[PDB]
Amino acid sequence: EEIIWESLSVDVGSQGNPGIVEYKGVDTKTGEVLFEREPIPIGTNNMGEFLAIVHGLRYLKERNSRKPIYSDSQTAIKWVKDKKAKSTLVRNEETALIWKLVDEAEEWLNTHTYETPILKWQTDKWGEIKADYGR
RNA sequence: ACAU
DNA sequence: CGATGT
Ligand SMILES: [Cl-]
Ligand SMILES: [Cl-]
Ligand SMILES: [Cl-]
Ligand SMILES: [Mg+2]
Ligand SMILES: [Mg+2]
Ligand SMILES: [Rb+]
Ligand SMILES: [Rb+]
Ligand SMILES: [Rb+]
Ligand SMILES: [Rb+]
Ligand SMILES: [Rb+]
Repeated sequence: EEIIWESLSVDVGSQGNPGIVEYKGVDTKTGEVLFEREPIPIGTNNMGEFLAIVHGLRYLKERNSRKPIYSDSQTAIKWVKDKKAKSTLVRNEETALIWKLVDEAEEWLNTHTYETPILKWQTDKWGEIKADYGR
């Protein structure tokens, strides 16, 4: 209903899907960029959205922050809830990097705890998430 | 259909 | 137009 401005927002950016994947996290209130992942040569939009949330979890945990995370990705929110990224992307030599990061993110979720609420950014009511790439 |  | 997902 109301934006929780005291929060972290994350988003993926890509060149192609599958294609070059990156992601970032911003302070919802100000747009300040808090983290950015170096581009990964081949991945999917949803793998990037998933990695972005998990990185946000790890970022806030390290800083003892109880802020929620906003994502616009129905898929990635569910994957994080399940601790399982159900991606269709073929596992081969050229997707090995994205799949390593996805596998490592699942592994982190399965060995750590957090109470961070992971919230759906309501794009239809609020406009584009503040972490959007503008592509 | 909804979310990207 | 195409692709990723529930
Ligand atoms: Cl990552
Ligand atoms: Cl909350
Ligand atoms: Cl959701
Ligand atoms: Mg997004
Ligand atoms: Mg976006
Ligand atoms: Rb901590
Ligand atoms: Rb967008
Ligand atoms: Rb965009
Ligand atoms: Rb969106
Ligand atoms: Rb579809």
